[PDB]
Amino acid sequence: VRYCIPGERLCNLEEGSPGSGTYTRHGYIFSSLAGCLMKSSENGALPVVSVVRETESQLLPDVGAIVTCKVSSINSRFAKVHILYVGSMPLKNSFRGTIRKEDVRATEKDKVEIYKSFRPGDIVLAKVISLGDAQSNYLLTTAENELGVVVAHSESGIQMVPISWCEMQCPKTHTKEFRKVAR
Amino acid sequence: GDHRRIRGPEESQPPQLYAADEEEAPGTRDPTRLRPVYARAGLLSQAKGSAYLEAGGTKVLCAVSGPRQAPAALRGRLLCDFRRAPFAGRRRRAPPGGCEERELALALQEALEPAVRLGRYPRAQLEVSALLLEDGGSALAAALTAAALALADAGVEMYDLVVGCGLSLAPGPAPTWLLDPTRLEEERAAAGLTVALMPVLNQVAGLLGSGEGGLTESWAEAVRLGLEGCQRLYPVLQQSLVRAARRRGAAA
Amino acid sequence: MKETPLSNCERRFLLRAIEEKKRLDGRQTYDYRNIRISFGTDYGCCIVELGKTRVLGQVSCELVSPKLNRATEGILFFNLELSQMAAPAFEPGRQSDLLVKLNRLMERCLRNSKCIDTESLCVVAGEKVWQIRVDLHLLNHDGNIIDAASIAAIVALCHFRRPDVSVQGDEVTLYTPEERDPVPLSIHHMPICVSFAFFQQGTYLLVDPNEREERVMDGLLVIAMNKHREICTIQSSGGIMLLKDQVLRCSKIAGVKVAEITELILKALENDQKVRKEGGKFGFAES
Amino acid sequence: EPLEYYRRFLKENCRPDGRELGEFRTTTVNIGSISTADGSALVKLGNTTVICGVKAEFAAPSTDAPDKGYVVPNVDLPPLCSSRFRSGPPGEEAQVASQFIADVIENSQIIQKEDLCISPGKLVWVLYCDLICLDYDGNILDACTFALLAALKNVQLPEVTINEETALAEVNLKKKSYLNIRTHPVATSFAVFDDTLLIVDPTGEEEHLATGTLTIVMDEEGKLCCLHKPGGSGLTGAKLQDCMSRAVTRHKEVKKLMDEVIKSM
Amino acid sequence: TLSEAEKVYIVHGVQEDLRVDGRGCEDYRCVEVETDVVSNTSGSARVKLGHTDILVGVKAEMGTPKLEKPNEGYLEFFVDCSASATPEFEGRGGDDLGTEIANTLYRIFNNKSSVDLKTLCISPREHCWVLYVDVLLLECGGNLFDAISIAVKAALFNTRIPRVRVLEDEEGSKDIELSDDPYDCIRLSVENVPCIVTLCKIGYRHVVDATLQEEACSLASLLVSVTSKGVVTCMRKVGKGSLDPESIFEMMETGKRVGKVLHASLQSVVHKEESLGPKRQKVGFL
Amino acid sequence: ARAARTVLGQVVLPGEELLLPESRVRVVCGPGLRRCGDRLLVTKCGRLRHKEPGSGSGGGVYWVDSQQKRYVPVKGDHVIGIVTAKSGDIFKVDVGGSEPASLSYLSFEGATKRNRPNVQVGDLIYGQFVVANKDMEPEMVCIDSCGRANGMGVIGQDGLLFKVTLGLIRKLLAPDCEIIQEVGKLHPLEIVFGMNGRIWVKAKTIQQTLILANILEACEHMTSDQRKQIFSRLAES
Amino acid sequence: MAMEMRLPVARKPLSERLGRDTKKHLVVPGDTITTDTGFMRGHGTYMGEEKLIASVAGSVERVNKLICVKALKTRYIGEVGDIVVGRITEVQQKRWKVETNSRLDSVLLLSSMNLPGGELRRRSAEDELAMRGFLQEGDLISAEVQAVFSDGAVSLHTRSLKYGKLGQGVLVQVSPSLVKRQKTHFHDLPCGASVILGNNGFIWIYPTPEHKGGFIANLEPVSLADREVISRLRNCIISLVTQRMMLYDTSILYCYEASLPHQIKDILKPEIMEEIVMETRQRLLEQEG
Amino acid sequence: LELLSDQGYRVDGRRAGELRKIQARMGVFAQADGSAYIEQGNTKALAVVYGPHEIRGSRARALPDRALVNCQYSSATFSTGERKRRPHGDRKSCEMGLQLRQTFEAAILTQLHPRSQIDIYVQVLQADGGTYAACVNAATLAVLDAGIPMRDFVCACSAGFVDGTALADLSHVEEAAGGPQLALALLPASGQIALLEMDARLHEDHLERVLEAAAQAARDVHTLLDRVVRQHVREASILLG
Repeated sequence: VRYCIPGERLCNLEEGSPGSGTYTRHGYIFSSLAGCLMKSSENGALPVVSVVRETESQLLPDVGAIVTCKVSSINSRFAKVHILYVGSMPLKNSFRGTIRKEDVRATEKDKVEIYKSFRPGDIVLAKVISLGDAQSNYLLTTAENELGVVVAHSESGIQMVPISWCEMQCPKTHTKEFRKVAR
Repeated sequence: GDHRRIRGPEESQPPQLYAADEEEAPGTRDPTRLRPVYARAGLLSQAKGSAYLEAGGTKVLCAVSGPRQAPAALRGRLLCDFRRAPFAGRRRRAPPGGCEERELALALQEALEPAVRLGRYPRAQLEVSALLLEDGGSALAAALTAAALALADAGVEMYDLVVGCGLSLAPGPAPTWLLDPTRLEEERAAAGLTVALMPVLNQVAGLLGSGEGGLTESWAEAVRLGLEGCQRLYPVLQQSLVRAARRRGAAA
Repeated sequence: MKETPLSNCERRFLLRAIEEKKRLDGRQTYDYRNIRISFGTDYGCCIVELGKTRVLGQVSCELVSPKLNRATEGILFFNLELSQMAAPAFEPGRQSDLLVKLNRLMERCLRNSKCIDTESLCVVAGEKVWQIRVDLHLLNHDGNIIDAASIAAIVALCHFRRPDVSVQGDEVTLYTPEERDPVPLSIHHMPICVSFAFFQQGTYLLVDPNEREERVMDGLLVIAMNKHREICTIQSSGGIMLLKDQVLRCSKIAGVKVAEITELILKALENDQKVRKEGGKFGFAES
Repeated sequence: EPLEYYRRFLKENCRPDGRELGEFRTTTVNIGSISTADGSALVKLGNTTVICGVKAEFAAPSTDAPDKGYVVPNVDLPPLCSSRFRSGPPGEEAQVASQFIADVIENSQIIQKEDLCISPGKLVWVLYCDLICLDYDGNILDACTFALLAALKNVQLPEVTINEETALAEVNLKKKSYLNIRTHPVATSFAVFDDTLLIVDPTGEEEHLATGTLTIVMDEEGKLCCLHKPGGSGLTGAKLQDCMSRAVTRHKEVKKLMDEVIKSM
Repeated sequence: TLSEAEKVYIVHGVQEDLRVDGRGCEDYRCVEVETDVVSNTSGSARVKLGHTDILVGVKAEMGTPKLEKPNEGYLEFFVDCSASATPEFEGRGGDDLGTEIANTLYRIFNNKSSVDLKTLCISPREHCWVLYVDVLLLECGGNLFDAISIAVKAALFNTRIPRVRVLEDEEGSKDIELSDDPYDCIRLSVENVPCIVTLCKIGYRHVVDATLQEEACSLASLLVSVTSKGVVTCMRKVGKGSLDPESIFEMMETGKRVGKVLHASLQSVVHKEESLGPKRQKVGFL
Repeated sequence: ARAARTVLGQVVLPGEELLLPESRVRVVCGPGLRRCGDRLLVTKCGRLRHKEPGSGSGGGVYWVDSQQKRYVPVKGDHVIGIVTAKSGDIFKVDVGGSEPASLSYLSFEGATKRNRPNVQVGDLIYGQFVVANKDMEPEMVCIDSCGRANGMGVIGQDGLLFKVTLGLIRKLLAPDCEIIQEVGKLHPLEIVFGMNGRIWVKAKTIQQTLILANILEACEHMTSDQRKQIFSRLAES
Repeated sequence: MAMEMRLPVARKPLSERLGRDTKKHLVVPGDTITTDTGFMRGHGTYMGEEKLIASVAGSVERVNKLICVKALKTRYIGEVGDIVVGRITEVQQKRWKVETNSRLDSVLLLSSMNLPGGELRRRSAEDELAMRGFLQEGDLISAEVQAVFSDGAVSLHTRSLKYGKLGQGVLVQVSPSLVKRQKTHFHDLPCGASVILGNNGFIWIYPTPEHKGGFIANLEPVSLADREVISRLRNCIISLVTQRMMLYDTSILYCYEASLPHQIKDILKPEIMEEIVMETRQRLLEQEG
Repeated sequence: LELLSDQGYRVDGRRAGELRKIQARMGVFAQADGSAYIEQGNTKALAVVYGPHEIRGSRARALPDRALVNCQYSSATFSTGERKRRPHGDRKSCEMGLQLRQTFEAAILTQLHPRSQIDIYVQVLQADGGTYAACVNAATLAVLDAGIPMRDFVCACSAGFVDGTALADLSHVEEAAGGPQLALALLPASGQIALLEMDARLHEDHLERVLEAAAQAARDVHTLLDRVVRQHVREASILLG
């Protein structure tokens, strides 16, 4: 174990290659961060050196993921969300995703309707597909019956229970709201 | 009258100007000397990165509010706000300023843009915020070093660190270049200078100067002397960063 | 926020009703709306409301070191504020053009016309002089301001009274309104603006336009006048091409209009003084 | 799911940090850390931090009260405190806190303005007390007041004289004089959740997700200088007497601290 | 701005000692100097350096001296970076460059040996002269600082402060006595007023009068302030790039030589013009 | 907190809770009411009012006849609008609320890609909402669900559009109004009432239109004197 | 080295050195063109009270029945076949936004730019993302107009591979009313270089290659004997324009041939400028007639 | 000191009905799309017109019907003998901006350059009276040099009233005297006024006089300007070929 510094060299190119958090100058590699270095080794025997600030080391929500999020804004077209838990490990770097209109139910019917599936201020979980290019807009999908809304607060302040596929109700009083209930 | 601050008096002059005495002069010392330095990174909590540096009566903070959305056009930016606390210096100045704060801000930006690599931080602006709690000599150099520490702490990428150093000129008959001076050696001075470099690749990043006088050779000797001083200072900052990283490893 | 847009229907209807010489509420072109002048309890407050446009005016004094160029005469500080209650668009620091033009116009009109006596309000020539500021505030915005702002500033500056002062050499003694009776100001003549609005490049002209008429007008001619037929200011805005006879006629109109407004103002002040001389802290005049 | 996550601790009579709903965090000070200033005081409550520098200058008084030496506070919440602030002029919180500090200075009467007049009608001191936040983890008013008081005890001023021949005044920066302060106002904060749950010294999040806030300044001789109650879910005197008691306790504690410090110099 | 291949062209040109204007790396261009443009001022000047046109006014007013230095007066600088230069300046966008230039101009004159201010004092602590310099930008075609400096110096040389006797009297009554001899107005020396010199580094070679197209191609620029003797008052560095420690020395030597040449030429020119007289007709903006 | 039946014609003020009698019978909370548990919180000052369906099972309905000016996008309300702009397929129209509503180029009666409608910026419209909610921008339409514009679409031109209070409309559209009936005898006309306080009127000449608009914007509290006065004026036009 | 200062000399107006007494019809706003039965108006005029009133400063031109004006300084109005040189300013998701000396922001649709070689199938998202990595913001394109929209903008394209993106070269910005409307703006001169003369005021000057569409950057050096020529041409063009004369093959070639004695730098000093321009003008005039 | 000697002369040495020799030029700054310079006595205005170009930071203000005129004013510090600061941002320079804007939006004939900025800029180097009209005229010359269509020379000037007579093209002296000064700007061809500012007390029957006098002064200014412009156009065309 050794902590490095944004100026110190680490190794010749003949003794390693830059993986991340580094750069190269004439016949040498040079760190670029205050953190811990590590030289991994492939079966090829040529090491890959890298430097990491393990405070928030790295996370990556891949395609076949299951990520929770919070519904902030909505429209007849799409509903935007914020990423909180990628699996079960939270990430203070809250990424921002989107859910399309048709990409809401496995049946893919156009009859779907956002205001009857989602509402602003409720938590869902979905599957990412596209990372995005400019703003890294994750596009999430809920084309599955064990997906979508899990917790949802009532008209004003009550938490409801998922009775059926597109129904939810508050336990104190009685009122049938409409969502894309999960499971 | 400012309507965003408390109603004070129109004007207010200090008492010193009403004093009657010949203030004490420092005298003699080892020209190639450096003051004792206390540099620590990781002071502040609510900031992604922060650093604190004390050298004599000099006391400086710097914080780094990290990337905040706002090729050669999709290239990062860093905007720096230098700011001396109204309770530093013999005289008081309203918080705003508008004369030297901005000059020193330009200096910091011109000395940081090189070290920092902004290709890896596109479409983003790093808000660097320096604060001078007490002025006791070389200030802009302390600010460069503190901003460098804060950046390296927040984990922004770089090419090398930034080390500053301030010099002055003795107005004696045999004028010698005074290294890392005090506010007294600096107000009783003829010329002043400030170097800042990246010691690994040995490249200046931003310098500055001024003079009641001088000449080519003198300025050159000053430059090289400040370079040697910055070299002799680098290890302190190195150890500080290592220490902060160890404390982080300990916290988790 | 923003002002709701204007439909082409309303625009065309207005232009046609102008062609046919028909206003909306039911008045002619050479007529103002019922202007009311109401007073407050403190000498120097006046609420003047023409139709729906209400404007408030306060007048305050101070003693301060004068400016070297004029060590004999005092100072005067205008200011008009467009309160967000006047209309939505009047966010702070956004509608700056309107503020600038109104304030410059009012300053010009009152100050440079020498309406009050900046000399009478001297106390120590070189050290301490008075300082009269006047703050106008726009409460409801339905149409014509300049007229309202001016009537308010004038009713105030004619319904204001200073704390009396005694002097001997350099010894200056101020006193309170309860120890002596405050002294009024010194006016020479009361000017109040008059606003004409041009429609269809100059063909038609209206007086005291409402808000819609201001939205479908191309040009605005302000004319300041007195009861003695003395042009104090005139201004053309809106990027419009008028002529000579137009300004001549507009001036012959402003004459009568200002005469009448002045009669009213004087009646209002008379009634307020009468009331306070009988028990009562108000004063009211109606067009 | 922050609020829910927080009620869980609240109902266990605790907090997610280890505080028993009625106690504060590590309180510390540092006096005289700074030479360029007449008075200096650093305060920090765990992560929260504040620093006051008080400078002294001359100025001409008003005409309504010639024998009044001005005391001008100004609070600065620079962007390095928290990201909720941006480079530019002062926002709203800084200005409110400034007015709070000033209201305190004026009502507690810790200092007699008359004790700052040298030559009435001609000169009088002006104490520019500039406070600066450096970590806004929460409860910045308590820290500001406490640092102000600390530095305003540290401050020792010179002595001046008047010469009729020169018609001017001279200073003696060698001899000096401390500054007498009568009252020792301490501030105690509270955060009121939905109806009846009052937590003391609320940090950042606890203030973000709260229904109301409260602050109470409690002079030593069983009196109050300010009850800052900006909005909230409501309170009855029964949920207020308890806060006043706790404020008295905090007064005792911090006064002992400050005495120990000024005596350890 | 401009592309990358143009930058390649320009940098290889410099490395080859040629430039689009077919000039070397130590060659300014014809700078049209003029003086006594405006009349209401106590001094004035104008410069046209290639495609940068600067005007400079100088007003000698009477004001209170500075408490820390009552034995002499002071220079103040304002800089109107009129949007007429490039539309990207407005009531708020030019303050940045104006402030930068003004701070520089101050830093050039915290020297105590440039303008003998002691000669600008009438009655210590009571009255003094004050030189309000007002720079006014009208184009931006590069080498801006050098032209601004040349204008400051030409305006100073062309400055005519009147003689005034401020006589004290009892009971606080003050009187100023003029000299009705506009031909008998005093003149401040400029044998030390320095010229700025901007060495921009391109490739591995340094260049003077860095035209815009070449500024965009550069990474650093060392500003020097030289006097006709050879000393170096100020030494600033500007650029979003780095700079080696050795090249600094070459830059400084070149600045020294160029300053010598510049001051010689300016002195000769302005002596010539002062000789001619009103016969010159003062062709300006016509 | 008492006797919903005893204050069915009284002035209720916000904060007031009122409770209703009973196993029970379904009821409905009006616009100015709100539900707190099994009680009704009041949210707006108003002369409370009640109604029951002709049947006996429906229970009842409650509300407050609150007067005001600002409008809120509600569902199933006929509303005038002012096209503010067009973005590609959909053009945004103003209503007088928080934000501008949206139409679709193929919602008007009989329109497709090869047959677009004539809607120009500044044009005024008489539509109704199909999604009016606090969480989503409101979309409106100028066609009944069956597929025919039963009076919807662009208004037209050559009229006066003014604005009045909402309670004034809620009253005028009543089948037992006297003013709007008496006007059908003096001079003809044709007018659109929009539930957003916005009214459109047309007649043959213009004097008549103006007299009519003044009446309407004043008819909330007109005196018999002014009543017959303006009636005589219309008779003399 | 060499520095020189000099006072400003007063102009010599009226251009009497020529002595032409033109046979044109100059006008200025407010001037009344001939008012007759049904005369059509063109760019540079308007109508008022049955009276044809000028709108711009220049000479009037009466085509068979159409009355137009030909101002002396304008910004490039869009034609339909005119070539053009353009500096890019923005990269929108669909296209590129380019800067000509025009009253708006010219447009190059992603559909227009030719592809590497002739690999033409169709445009997909991969091309939409290469939309940047190939045509960087700030680069230069030598195109020809495709069409002009009703809003004033100009959509331009690239007919063949002779067009597209440009090498390193050098550039000048002049007024667009100083290039004769003619054919073959693309010249390759015997001097050792080549030149492109936009119907706008953007002239490009590049060394001529030996092989004979910008899809590769040949960022190689340039022989001194081919950079000195380019610099001389640049200064000669600036000279020509400073004296307000037209600009095309023969003009630049003859100013070149004139500026060989006078070295590569001393031919912007107004005296040398003027004498070179006079020589060129006189010899053109006398040889052509 | 005096304004109207009993003989009819002024201080400067000119009668009431005449004015001072304007000396102008067109083409000062080449890095722009239009420039001018004028000295209407001691005054020295300087105009610039960056042509109809693109809007950046669109900020939803690009009018789709017509063009967007943005005119900025500036009075240098050393203009007056009394040095001043904050030449921009003041409450007077902005009024001048408004005035110029509503003038040139009237004249500049924007219906042909929709969604485009016409950026006008004015700097006053020296002021000795008549500070608005000089700027109007310099900006006019600029517009013309930029080939921007415009209905007519928008010619401006000032008049005043002294000793029962009307003066034309006031200077600073009688401008400081406080007498009525009426500045205006009209289009000669049609006889229409584009702007009419005025500031001081005077009777009404004494209005037509100063009004027609200012108008006639503006006509003379028109003559001088148009002679300049015609010289310029002639020289340019001759140089072309």
